[PDB]
Amino acid sequence: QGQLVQSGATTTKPGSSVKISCKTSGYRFNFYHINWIRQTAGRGPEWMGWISPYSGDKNLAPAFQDRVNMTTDTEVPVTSFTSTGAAYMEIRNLTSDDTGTYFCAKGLLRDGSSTWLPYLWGQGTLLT
Amino acid sequence: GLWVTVYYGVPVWREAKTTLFCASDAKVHNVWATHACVPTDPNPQELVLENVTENFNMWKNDMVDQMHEDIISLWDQSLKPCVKLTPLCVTLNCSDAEEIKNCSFNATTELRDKKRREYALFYRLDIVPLSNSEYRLINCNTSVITQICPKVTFDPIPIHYCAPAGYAILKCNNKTFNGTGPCNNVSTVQCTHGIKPVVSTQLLLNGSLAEEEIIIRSENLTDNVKTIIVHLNESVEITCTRPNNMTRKSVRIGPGQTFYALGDIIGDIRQPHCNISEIKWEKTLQRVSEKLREHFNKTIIFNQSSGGDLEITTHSFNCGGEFFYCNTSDLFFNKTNSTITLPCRIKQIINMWQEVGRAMYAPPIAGNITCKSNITGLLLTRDGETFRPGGGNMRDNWRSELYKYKVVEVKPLGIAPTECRRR
Amino acid sequence: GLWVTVYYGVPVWREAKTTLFCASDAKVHNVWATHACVPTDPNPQELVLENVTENFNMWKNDMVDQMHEDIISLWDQSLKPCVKLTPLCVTLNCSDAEEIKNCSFNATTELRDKKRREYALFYRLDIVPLSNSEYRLINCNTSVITQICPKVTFDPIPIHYCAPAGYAILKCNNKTFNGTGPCNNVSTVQCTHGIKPVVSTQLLLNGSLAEEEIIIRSENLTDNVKTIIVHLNESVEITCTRPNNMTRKSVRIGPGQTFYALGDIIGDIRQPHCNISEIKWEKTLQRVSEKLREHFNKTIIFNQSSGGDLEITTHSFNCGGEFFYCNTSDLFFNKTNSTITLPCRIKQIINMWQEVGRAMYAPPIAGNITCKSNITGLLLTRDGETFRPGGGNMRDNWRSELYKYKVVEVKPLGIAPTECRRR
Amino acid sequence: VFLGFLGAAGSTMGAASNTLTMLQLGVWGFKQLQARVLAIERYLEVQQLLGMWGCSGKLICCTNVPWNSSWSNKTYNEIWDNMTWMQWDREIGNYTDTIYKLLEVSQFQQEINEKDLLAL
Amino acid sequence: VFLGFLGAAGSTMGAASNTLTMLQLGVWGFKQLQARVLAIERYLEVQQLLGMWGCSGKLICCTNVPWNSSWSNKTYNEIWDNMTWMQWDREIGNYTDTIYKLLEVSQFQQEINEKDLLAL
Amino acid sequence: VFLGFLGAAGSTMGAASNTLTMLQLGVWGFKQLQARVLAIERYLEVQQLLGMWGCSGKLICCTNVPWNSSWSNKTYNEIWDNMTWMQWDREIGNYTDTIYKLLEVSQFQQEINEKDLLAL
Ligand SMILES: *[C@@H]1O[C@H](CO)[C@@H](O[C@@H]2O[C@H](CO)[C@@H](O[C@@H]3O[C@H](CO[C@H]4O[C@H](CO)[C@@H](O)[C@H](O[C@H]5O[C@H](CO)[C@@H](O)[C@H](O)[C@@H]5O)[C@@H]4O)[C@@H](O)[C@H](O[C@H]4O[C@H](CO)[C@@H](O)[C@H](O)[C@@H]4O)[C@@H]3O)[C@H](O)[C@H]2NC(C)=O)[C@H](O)[C@H]1NC(C)=O
Ligand SMILES: *[C@@H]1O[C@H](CO)[C@@H](O[C@@H]2O[C@H](CO)[C@@H](O[C@@H]3O[C@H](CO)[C@@H](O)[C@H](O)[C@@H]3O)[C@H](O)[C@H]2NC(C)=O)[C@H](O)[C@H]1NC(C)=O
Ligand SMILES: *[C@@H]1O[C@H](CO)[C@@H](O[C@@H]2O[C@H](CO)[C@@H](O[C@@H]3O[C@H](CO)[C@@H](O)[C@H](O)[C@@H]3O)[C@H](O)[C@H]2NC(C)=O)[C@H](O)[C@H]1NC(C)=O
Ligand SMILES: *[C@@H]1O[C@H](CO)[C@@H](O[C@@H]2O[C@H](CO)[C@@H](O[C@@H]3O[C@H](CO)[C@@H](O)[C@H](O)[C@@H]3O)[C@H](O)[C@H]2NC(C)=O)[C@H](O)[C@H]1NC(C)=O
Ligand SMILES: *[C@@H]1O[C@H](CO)[C@@H](O[C@@H]2O[C@H](CO)[C@@H](O[C@@H]3O[C@H](CO)[C@@H](O)[C@H](O)[C@@H]3O)[C@H](O)[C@H]2NC(C)=O)[C@H](O)[C@H]1NC(C)=O
Ligand SMILES: *[C@@H]1O[C@H](CO)[C@@H](O[C@@H]2O[C@H](CO)[C@@H](O)[C@H](O)[C@H]2NC(C)=O)[C@H](O)[C@H]1NC(C)=O
Ligand SMILES: *[C@@H]1O[C@H](CO)[C@@H](O[C@@H]2O[C@H](CO)[C@@H](O)[C@H](O)[C@H]2NC(C)=O)[C@H](O)[C@H]1NC(C)=O
Ligand SMILES: *[C@@H]1O[C@H](CO)[C@@H](O[C@@H]2O[C@H](CO)[C@@H](O)[C@H](O)[C@H]2NC(C)=O)[C@H](O)[C@H]1NC(C)=O
Ligand SMILES: *[C@@H]1O[C@H](CO)[C@@H](O[C@@H]2O[C@H](CO)[C@@H](O)[C@H](O)[C@H]2NC(C)=O)[C@H](O)[C@H]1NC(C)=O
Ligand SMILES: *[C@@H]1O[C@H](CO)[C@@H](O)[C@H](O)[C@H]1NC(C)=O
Ligand SMILES: *[C@@H]1O[C@H](CO)[C@@H](O)[C@H](O)[C@H]1NC(C)=O
Ligand SMILES: *[C@@H]1O[C@H](CO)[C@@H](O)[C@H](O)[C@H]1NC(C)=O
Ligand SMILES: *[C@@H]1O[C@H](CO)[C@@H](O)[C@H](O)[C@H]1NC(C)=O
Ligand SMILES: *[C@@H]1O[C@H](CO)[C@@H](O)[C@H](O)[C@H]1NC(C)=O
Ligand SMILES: *[C@@H]1O[C@H](CO)[C@@H](O)[C@H](O)[C@H]1NC(C)=O
Ligand SMILES: *[C@@H]1O[C@H](CO)[C@@H](O)[C@H](O)[C@H]1NC(C)=O
Ligand SMILES: *[C@@H]1O[C@H](CO)[C@@H](O)[C@H](O)[C@H]1NC(C)=O
Ligand SMILES: *[C@@H]1O[C@H](CO)[C@@H](O)[C@H](O)[C@H]1NC(C)=O
Ligand SMILES: *[C@@H]1O[C@H](CO)[C@@H](O)[C@H](O)[C@H]1NC(C)=O
Ligand SMILES: *[C@@H]1O[C@H](CO)[C@@H](O)[C@H](O)[C@H]1NC(C)=O
Ligand SMILES: *[C@@H]1O[C@H](CO)[C@@H](O)[C@H](O)[C@H]1NC(C)=O
Ligand SMILES: *[C@@H]1O[C@H](CO)[C@@H](O)[C@H](O)[C@H]1NC(C)=O
Ligand SMILES: *[C@@H]1O[C@H](CO)[C@@H](O)[C@H](O)[C@H]1NC(C)=O
Ligand SMILES: *[C@@H]1O[C@H](CO)[C@@H](O)[C@H](O)[C@H]1NC(C)=O
Ligand SMILES: *[C@@H]1O[C@H](CO)[C@@H](O)[C@H](O)[C@H]1NC(C)=O
Repeated sequence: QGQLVQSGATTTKPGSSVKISCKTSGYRFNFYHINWIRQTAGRGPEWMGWISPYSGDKNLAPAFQDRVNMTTDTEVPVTSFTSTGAAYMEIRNLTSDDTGTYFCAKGLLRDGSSTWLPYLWGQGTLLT
Repeated sequence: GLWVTVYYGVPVWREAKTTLFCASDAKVHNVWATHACVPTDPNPQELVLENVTENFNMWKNDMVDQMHEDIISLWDQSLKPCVKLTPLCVTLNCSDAEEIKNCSFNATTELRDKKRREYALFYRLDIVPLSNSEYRLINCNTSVITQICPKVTFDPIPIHYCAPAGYAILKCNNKTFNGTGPCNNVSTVQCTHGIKPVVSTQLLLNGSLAEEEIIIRSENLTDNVKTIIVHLNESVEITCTRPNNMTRKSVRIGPGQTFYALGDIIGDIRQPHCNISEIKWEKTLQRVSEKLREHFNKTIIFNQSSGGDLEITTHSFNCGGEFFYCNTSDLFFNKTNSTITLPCRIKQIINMWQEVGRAMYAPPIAGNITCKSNITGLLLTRDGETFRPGGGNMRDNWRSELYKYKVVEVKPLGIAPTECRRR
Repeated sequence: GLWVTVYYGVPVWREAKTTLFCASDAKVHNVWATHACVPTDPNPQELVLENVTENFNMWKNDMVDQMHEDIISLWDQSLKPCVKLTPLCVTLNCSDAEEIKNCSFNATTELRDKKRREYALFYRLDIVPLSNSEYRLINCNTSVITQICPKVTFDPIPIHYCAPAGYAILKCNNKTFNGTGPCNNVSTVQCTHGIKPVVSTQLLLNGSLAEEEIIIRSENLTDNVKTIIVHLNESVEITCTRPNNMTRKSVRIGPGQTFYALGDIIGDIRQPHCNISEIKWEKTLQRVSEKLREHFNKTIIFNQSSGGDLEITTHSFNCGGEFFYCNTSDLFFNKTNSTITLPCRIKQIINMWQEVGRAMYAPPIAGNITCKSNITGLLLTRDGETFRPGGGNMRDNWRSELYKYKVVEVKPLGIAPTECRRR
Repeated sequence: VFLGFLGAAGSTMGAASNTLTMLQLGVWGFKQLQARVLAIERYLEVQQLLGMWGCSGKLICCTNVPWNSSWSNKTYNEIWDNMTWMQWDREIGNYTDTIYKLLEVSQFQQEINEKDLLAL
Repeated sequence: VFLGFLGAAGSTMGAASNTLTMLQLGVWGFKQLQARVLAIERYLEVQQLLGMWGCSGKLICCTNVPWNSSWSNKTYNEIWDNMTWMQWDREIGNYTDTIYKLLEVSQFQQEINEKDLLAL
Repeated sequence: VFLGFLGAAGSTMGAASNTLTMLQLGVWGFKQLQARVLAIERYLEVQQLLGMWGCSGKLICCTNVPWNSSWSNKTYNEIWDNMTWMQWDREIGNYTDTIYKLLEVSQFQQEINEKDLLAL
């Protein structure tokens, strides 16, 4: 199971910097990478980056290398295998080209060769 | 093609109830854990369970219910060979030395037919006025009295509760743990830490300390009958003493039966009591007040014990070898430098582990008694927002220290499919 | 290329302390080893350890300290259900029948309120004169008295001390073994030989014999406080008897409590004593003299016991069911045919295993008592060269028989390199 | 001694299992003994079962029983790289005794197959 | 029963190992029972270790650990033809637990090698 | 648990073996414990012997000892198709310990044969 509810679909103008939330449930937030992926209307779906809610290790695309701040606060234990974590992500020199729906998705597994693969997706957040 | 593969030794555990055994440090003569226990490994090995959370419940733990019975089963075996005071249940012709009394009684001697007239001092609490200043021991109308063998001591020393092989102990280390529910960062240990069996009431003496904050613990805080257990990070230092320089006096009551009585008060007649710093106790009590407002969004209050038996109303404990009973009214009266002093009394006929009818006589410790102890917690009770202290049961004392630990079976058989096939 | 090779079952052993269990031959009713023990294999299997030497130390053995406690733990369980003589600690109006006394006392009857006037005979030793010929039992001023259940017997029968599985017993067989240090020709046994618990003082009765010479044994012979233990190859036959034809008399002292007293002396009044042959004891004592000159190159001497309690000064032991106390002055007076006779007395209130305050009443054996026993050793004590006999402790008796044996763990895991490699 | 190998209880199944990186008769005298008997009763609970499957002295013994997909229809990659031994046990806990019986007959028949093989 | 095989304790290591030639609750009731529990606690002390090295049911099991010459730099001929098991144990007693741990990992990895081998 | 496999006690030997188809210290506290120790003393009575014959974890282990016809001069067909394990045991009960000793030396020598084999 698990559900990643995102933030609100609020809009800003260029030069600003908005933060997008992603509140997880029903799964161990530390066990899987959180992954943000942007669907720009005038481009192909672009992968932005995963961070490790356990290791605290991040990995972005070179197109967002010095432009995105992705963070996570600690998880709240609910039971033996259920936690509630929050995922945050910003963009630096933001313009209007970055217009589109932003998604957050947790990783596939926690081992092997397909560890971080965005398996379970969120609700998306409309920007503009 | 996937086939069953058997794994021996898999990181999986159950939840069962086993019999724990005691380990002890390098020291002999105490009722708790004499040479009975194995030596503690000088390096208690603790390995951390990474990526693990567990559901603790200090209020449905079995190490507590097993420790509560273990402690009670300890005194029963140590009081088994000692001397009975059943011949002492005679008539007493008493007079004041009404705090303590100088009492005379006719006593049996080394011979069965000759009688002797002895005198002995007796605290007023250990005696009842029967239907011309003639008195009677307090617990002869309903119980059998057994005197402590005057060599064993009740000095609380650390007890190490260990689980058998093939079992494990899971320890929580979240320094905010409510005592119930999911705790992460859990680690396993072969044995618990050193735990001193400190038997007190209202105030928890010589206990562990919270590393951060002050952790309130209970099952259901919504009713009232559930005992609140305060934990503390700042320990207020209490100092108690019975200043009456006392004398031990061996009396002849029967063949090989030399019961030890309260002989004489050398020096001044004074009063036993305890001291706490005014600014410090008022500081750390205006601290527990800050934490009760979190759950009850009202104004908290401290009155005093509602009444009843002497042991529940008082701050009963042990000190030097004699059992104190302190009136704690000057501690709990919530009023948001100097020092405070609690009037304490002393009993010799006490009845711990409230059995059917087994009393206990503590032989008088000769000389000047003084003990300084740390108050590291409380145990409050809420009215149907006022908080008067009181002891729900003696197992409350063991809970406040065993909240971290939780005993588990271990299951080595691991069954799961793989791409292998025998032969 | 050498690689580790594991061997299970290697001839190597450690030195540990385990709990030994008792085996017994084909016979019931004695305090030592009733039906409690397993039957002894009629062929005690002993295999010889060729090419082996071992370091024994009879004075730091644990089978002795374990046997000494085992024997004491035996009587305590057999005296647990028996009858107390605490009501008998009354006033006694005595008269001579001052060796033994005819004493009268007021006694409780089958009913709790009616009193009876009984008479009973009492040895002078079991009684003390209290502050007009009124007396008192000797151990009512400091101890609780327990009468032996008059059915159990103290007849010494062979005890087989066996080691648990996974342990072993190493036996020395050098017929000159000092008791300490390297012994060769060692052999292992599953169980020790039959050992009779013969509790005596000064003179060792019904013990084992040295095959050659007479082996002196002790820790440090250079001081004096270390008890010398003589072993012998020639056993002097002693003959003891209490000739007073006695009568048993059941007295009514309480519900189901029929204590058995000394009734009446039928026949002559005579004296208990022991006989040893003059030429034989003088021969084998002029023999122990020859061996003490080896280590102390001086002139040896035998005086008598220095004094103190009655049990240390005397040759105390058991005979027929009553406990003798013989004055051994006519045995130890070193003067480099006829017969010698030792004046013995008899107690009924004895206190073996010198506990805190537990006395023991031996019910009188009716009739003529006569026992003949072998004296196979001694236990001397040297002055700061004179040798006066005396018992250092009752474990000295067990040492003189367990000097051969020594308990060991066995270690089956053998790790050593070989030219093999798995797979 | 070291029977507490729970060190990898929160790790994935394949990361943990496939590639590691004198008494006195009183209340501490009879307590310490029952704790000593209660431990080896249970070590022989499992080592007997390990002997009834042809797995004596083996931590990882392969068997001769195909995986009934009704037990768990999940992939090797979503077991040994996603689940932990603690929660996998709970998911497959209901059929745990059916597999035991079936393991037992696979080894018993394997004992007589080699019996017919060594008869030649 | 016959656990006393010490018969060749004074013989050379290679001459010995390589080529052989109803109670009542009283003080004998609780003594005889603890002696019965104390024996099988220790038989399972070693038979468990023998199972953790792939040596169950073997008196002479060869391993997969080379001999570290720092343990003992002595020849086969000055061990199995000169020393006795009693004194060899004492000489190599210090490294006895390092070899145990190392034996344990050699067998654990050997358990997964055959696991990768039987997967084909 | 299921140590009562006597279900085929009246069947022929070959039809049965070859092709199957918290106490309180009182008198129930010390009784129930001795019954628990008395059970595993005897399970280790046999599992130790099974280890001394190279039969750990085996229900049917073939050995290296020829059948001495003085033990029983009877045919395979008049044993495994005519007799039952209960009565066969009684007929061959006298030589039962000679075979044990002899089984023990066959396995011990087999342990050193493979030792000489793995040395190459
Ligand atoms: C507890 O639970 C957590 C959460 O599940 C576990 O953390 C996860 O562990 C798994 C392995 O079991 C991880 O999968 C691996 O992921 C790495 C990706 O990290 C690599 O790349 C980083 C970016 O380039 C790089 O910075 C890393 O290098 C260092 O940095 C980090 C910290 O900054 C440190 O953690 C690293 O160890 C390095 O020190 C790192 O190189 C990926 O490379 C792995 O792939 C290889 O390995 C697998 C087998 O594991 C193999 O199949 C592949 O083919 C390849 O060879 C592997 O996918 C996962 O990323 C972790 N984090 C999650 C899931 O969020 C933790 O292990 C658990 N511990 C215990 C004790 O239970
Ligand atoms: C408690 O009460 C008992 C009596 O029940 C007191 O015992 C009595 O004590 C006094 C003083 O010690 C004794 O009198 C003294 O006698 C001696 C010797 O003659 C003399 O030195 C004094 O001048 C005085 O006369 C008295 O005899 C004694 N009674 C007995 C029976 O011994 C006891 O003192 C009281 N103690 C306390 C602490 O209350
Ligand atoms: C809480 O812990 C403190 C500290 O251990 C306890 O104080 C201790 O009290 C005991 C008993 O009175 C003291 O023993 C005494 O020691 C003195 C000097 O060593 C000696 O003269 C006495 O005969 C007696 O043996 C002990 O010293 C003292 N510890 C310290 C450090 O002062 C206190 O009693 C405990 N509180 C409770 C309720 O158990
Ligand atoms: C020990 O002392 C007791 C007394 O404390 C002696 O008991 C008394 O013994 C004499 C002789 O047996 C009794 O007198 C006899 O009475 C009978 C019947 O009338 C008669 O046959 C004799 O001629 C003589 O008069 C006497 O009654 C008896 N007292 C009691 C209360 O029974 C006992 O004999 C003494 N025994 C020894 C061995 O010292
Ligand atoms: C040292 O060993 C000798 C020989 O065993 C002990 O002599 C034995 O003493 C007992 C107790 O007095 C005798 O028992 C008695 O037997 C006779 C006839 O069988 C019977 O009439 C009595 O009622 C009693 O049961 C036993 O016969 C006797 N043994 C022999 C061979 O004469 C001696 O007591 C031992 N010494 C010590 C200090 O234990
Ligand atoms: C997890 O629990 C462990 C306790 O079991 C904590 O580990 C200790 O942390 C302190 C702080 O540096 C060290 O000095 C100790 O050496 C650690 N103990 C061990 C056994 O490693 C740890 O801090 C806890 N982690 C959290 C986040 O609470
Ligand atoms: C009373 O309280 C003081 C203060 O907390 C205790 O002092 C600490 O004692 C522990 C004992 O393990 C030491 O490790 C610490 O170093 C001490 N720290 C400080 C700041 O004092 C004292 O031990 C307590 N005494 C009792 C009997 O509980
Ligand atoms: C070595 O010790 C053994 C005792 O364990 C002695 O063996 C006995 O010797 C006598 C004398 O002939 C034989 O009758 C016995 O049958 C032997 N016993 C066994 C078990 O063989 C042996 O004499 C000792 N050797 C020395 C040199 O003292
Ligand atoms: C008293 O001493 C004699 C002489 O030593 C003992 O007689 C021996 O007894 C043993 C007992 O095992 C026999 O095996 C011997 O054959 C006897 N030999 C001789 C020469 O008598 C007698 O048994 C001893 N009695 C006691 C009770 O110790
Ligand atoms: C009690 O004691 C007082 C004073 O010692 C004495 O006057 C009185 O007679 C006594 N009464 C009794 C009943 O013992
Ligand atoms: C003890 O009894 C005697 C009577 O024998 C009496 O005189 C005395 O007052 C009594 N004392 C007490 C304290 O009862
Ligand atoms: C026993 O004595 C107590 C003393 O406080 C008294 O209150 C109670 O009524 C008495 N009860 C009985 C049953 O004797
Ligand atoms: C401990 O539990 C509390 C419960 O609210 C939580 O807030 C805190 O973060 C936990 N500490 C950890 C996980 O280190
Ligand atoms: C105790 O803390 C747990 C943490 O999970 C919480 O769920 C529970 O409601 C708390 N109960 C009380 C009485 O504080
Ligand atoms: C102890 O905990 C209380 C909780 O409110 C906090 O206010 C105080 O600062 C803490 N003191 C220390 C010394 O940690
Ligand atoms: C509780 O608090 C105040 C202080 O005296 C008062 O109303 C009341 O008497 C106290 N005691 C009670 C309610 O038992
Ligand atoms: C306790 O002390 C207060 C005053 O400090 C007093 O009013 C009260 O009566 C006392 N109670 C007891 C039981 O001693
Ligand atoms: C003691 O006994 C003698 C003789 O039997 C008798 O004369 C005397 O009165 C008795 N005395 C006592 C105090 O019993
Ligand atoms: C027993 O008591 C009575 C008084 O009832 C007395 O006459 C007799 O002398 C007493 N006898 C002894 C031996 O004390
Ligand atoms: C007890 O009685 C003995 C008898 O020998 C006497 O010597 C001793 O002084 C007495 N001691 C005590 C404490 O009663
Ligand atoms: C026994 O030990 C003594 C010790 O001096 C020795 O002289 C004697 O030869 C030994 N007996 C043997 C080795 O048979
Ligand atoms: C006892 O004999 C041993 C034999 O090795 C010897 O070393 C030791 O000095 C002797 N000690 C005494 C006290 O005779
Ligand atoms: C007994 O040993 C002594 C030791 O000096 C010796 O003189 C005597 O001849 C020995 N006697 C026998 C019969 O062995
Ligand atoms: C020791 O020996 C002689 C013999 O009478 C003498 O000098 C002395 O009195 C005896 N007794 C001693 C020294 O106690
Ligand atoms: C022992 O007997 C001697 C004479 O044989 C005598 O002088 C001595 O006093 C007696 N000692 C004892 C305690 O009987």
